[PDB]
Amino acid sequence: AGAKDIRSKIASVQNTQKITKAMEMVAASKMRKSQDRMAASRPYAETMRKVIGHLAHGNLEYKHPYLEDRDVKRVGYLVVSTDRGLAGGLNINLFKKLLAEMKTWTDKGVQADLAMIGSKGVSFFNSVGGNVVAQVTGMGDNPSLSELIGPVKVMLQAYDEGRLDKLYIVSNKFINTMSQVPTISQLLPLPASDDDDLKHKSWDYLYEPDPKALLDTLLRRYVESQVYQGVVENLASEQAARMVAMKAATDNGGSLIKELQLVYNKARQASITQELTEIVSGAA
Amino acid sequence: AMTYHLDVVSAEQQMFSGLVEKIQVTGSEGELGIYPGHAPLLTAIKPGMIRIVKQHGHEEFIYLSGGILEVQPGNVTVLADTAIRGQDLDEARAMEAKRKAEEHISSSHGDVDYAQASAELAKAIAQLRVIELTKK
Amino acid sequence: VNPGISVSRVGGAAQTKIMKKLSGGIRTALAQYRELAAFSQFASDLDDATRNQLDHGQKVTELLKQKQYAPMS
Amino acid sequence: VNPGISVSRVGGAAQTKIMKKLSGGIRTALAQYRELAAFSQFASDLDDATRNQLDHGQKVTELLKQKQYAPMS
Amino acid sequence: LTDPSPATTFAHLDATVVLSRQIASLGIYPAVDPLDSTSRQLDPLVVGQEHYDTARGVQSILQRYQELKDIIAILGMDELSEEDKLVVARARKIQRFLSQPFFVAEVFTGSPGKYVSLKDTIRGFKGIMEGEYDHLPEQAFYMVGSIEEAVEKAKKL
Repeated sequence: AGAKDIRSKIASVQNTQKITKAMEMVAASKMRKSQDRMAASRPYAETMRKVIGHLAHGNLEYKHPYLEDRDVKRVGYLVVSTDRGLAGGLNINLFKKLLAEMKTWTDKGVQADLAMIGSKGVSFFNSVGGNVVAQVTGMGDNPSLSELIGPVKVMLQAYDEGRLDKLYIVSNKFINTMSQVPTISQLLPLPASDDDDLKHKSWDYLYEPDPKALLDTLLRRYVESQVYQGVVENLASEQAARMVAMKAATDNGGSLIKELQLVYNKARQASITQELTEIVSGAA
Repeated sequence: AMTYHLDVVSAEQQMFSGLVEKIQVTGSEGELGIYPGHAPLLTAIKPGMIRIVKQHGHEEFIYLSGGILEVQPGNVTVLADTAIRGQDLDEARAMEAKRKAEEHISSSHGDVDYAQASAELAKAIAQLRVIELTKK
Repeated sequence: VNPGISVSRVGGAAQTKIMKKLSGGIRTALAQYRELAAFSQFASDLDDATRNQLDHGQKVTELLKQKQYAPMS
Repeated sequence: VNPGISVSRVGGAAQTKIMKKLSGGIRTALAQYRELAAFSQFASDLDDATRNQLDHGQKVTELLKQKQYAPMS
Repeated sequence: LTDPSPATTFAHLDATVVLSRQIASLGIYPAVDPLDSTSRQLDPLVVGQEHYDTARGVQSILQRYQELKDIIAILGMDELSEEDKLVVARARKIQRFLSQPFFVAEVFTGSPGKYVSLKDTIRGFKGIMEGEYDHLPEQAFYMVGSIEEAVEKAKKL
C-alpha cells in the first residue's frame, strides 16, 4: 500500500528485518558454537613444540633439515577460503592484505607459491590470479588434518623439495569474540623453536629412532594442529561477524518503514485529500 | 593401577589421560613390559589396543590409529596420530590437490541457514520494487 | 478466526471456577506455539522448549479445531 | 517497448507458415532471460545451465534489436 | 509535473529543462535536473557516435549506477561484482567531472569557472570513458575544469 506499494513494500521490509533478525540469531548460535568449537585444536601441537625444544637442547645438536624449510626459489603462499557466507569481509581484510603481501614479494621479485584452500579465495586467487599448485576448498566447519593430507603432502613436496623458501600463511581468527584476527604469516620459515631447546633434555630420553624423521613428520603434526586451531578461530571470527552483519541487516529496513509511513501516512493524508477533492467535486 | 600420570593427547584435542601403573603393550621396538618406573625415553606405537593397569587397577585395551608416545623421566602422556599420514595419498591427493588446483576442486558450507538464507537472498532481496521509491 | 485479535469485552468474566479458574492460560500460550513455531525455520533447532511448546502447542493447537455444526459441552 | 506487457490478440496467426513455424520461443526468454535475470537477485547465484539461459536468454537477448528507424525484411 | 503548466508544457517546448534540487541535492555547481532533457537536434548522424555513442553510454551508465542504488542500499554495496564499483567509480568521478567551472559561477559561487569546449568533452569523454586517468578524484571531477583542468587537478588534485 502506501498507495498499493509503500506498504506491500514496507511489509516486504518487515520480511526483511525479520528475516535478517533470524539471521542474527542463527549466525549467533553459529558464532557461539563457532568459537566454542574453534578453541579445540591446540593440545598436541602445543605438546609438539614444547617437547620439540625440550629435547632439542641436547637434541638440537644433531641436524635441522627444514631450518631452511624449502630452499629459496619461491617464497611460498597459502590460501584458505569461504565455504559459506554472511561471516565477514576477510575476503577484503585477508584477501586485501594478501594481495598486498603479494606486492611485497614482487618487491622481492622472488618466486612465490600459493595453494587455495576454501572455495572463496580459491575464487579470489583464482580471480586475482596467482600460483596455487594445490587448490583446496570449502571443507565447511570441519578442519581435518587427514583431509589436509592430500594438501599436506601436496605442499610437502616443493617445501620439502626446497622449492618455496619462505612461504605465506594466512589464517583468519576471531581476535576477540569482537576482534577477529585475519592472520597472514611468512610460512616456510624455519619455524625455529629453540625454547625448550635451551635446557638439555634433563630427562635423557632414550630415542628409538633418530630425531630428524620426527622433525619432518612430527613437525607437520605441530604446525598442522596449529592450522586446525587457526582455521577454527577463523570460524570463530566467521560466525561471529556473521551474527553481526546478520543483525545490522536485520536493522536496515526501519527507515524504509518510516518513508512508507510517509506514503501510507502521508499519501494516506493524500488519499483523504482527494477524498475531499472529488467528494466535493462530484458532490459539486 | 595408577602410576605416573598417564595422559593421552591428540592434535585436535587430547585423546585421554590418567595414571597407569602398568601400560601393557608392545612398543614399536617390541614387547614393552607394562611398568611404572621406566626411564626418560622416546617412543612411538602403531595402531591397536593396549590393556593398561591405569588408575586403581583399571586395565583396559584401547585401540590406536598409530601415533607417538614417550616418557620424560616420570612424565607420561600419549599422542595418537589421527592416522598414520597416508603414504602417497597426501602425496597422491597432492596430485589431486594439484589436479584440484589443475582441474578445479571446490567445496562449501551449505547450511539450511545459508541455504534457506540465499533463498531469502534472491527471494527476499528480489521482490524489492520500492527500490525506486526513495529519491532526492 | 484471528486468535485474540478477536477481543471481547466480556470474556472469562462469565467463566467459572473450572472455566475462569481451571481453563485460564490459553491465548498467550497460543501466541507461544505460534511464536514458538515462529523462528523455527530461518533460525532453526528450536529445542524441546518450542518443540515441547510450539508442537505441544501445535498438538493442542490441533486439538482446537471444532468443525461446523459442532457444539461444545 | 514493453513485451508481454504488450499483448495483442491478433498474433502470429498472420505469421506465415515459416513465420507461423519459427515464431515460438519469444516469451521463453521473456521468461528465460528475465528468468535468468532472477538469478542475480542472489549475488553470485548462477548455474552453467542458467548461464545458457543467459546465453539464449541474455545472449539471444543480445540478438534482438530494432533501430530508431527500423525497416524489417 | 502533471500540472498542465509542466504537463501541458512538455508539448510546446523543443528542448525540456529543469532547475532542480537534484544537482542541488547533489550540490553540483549546476543545481538542476538535466537527465530527462532532450536535445532534439542531437542526431547520431549529427552527433556522430562521438556525441551519439557517448550519449548512449550515458543512458546505460545512468541505468547502471542508477540500478546499483537498489541492492547497494539493501546490503550495503558489498554484494556487488566489482564492475559495479567501476560504474559507481565513473559515477562519482565522471559524473562529478560534469560538474564544471563556469565563468558566471563567480557571482553565485564567488569564483568564476571556465568556459568549456565540446571537443574536449568528447576527449575526456574518452578519458573517463577509458577511465583513462582513473586517478583523478571524483572531487577533481566535481566542479571539474576540462579533462586536463580536472587532470591538472589530477596532478595537484
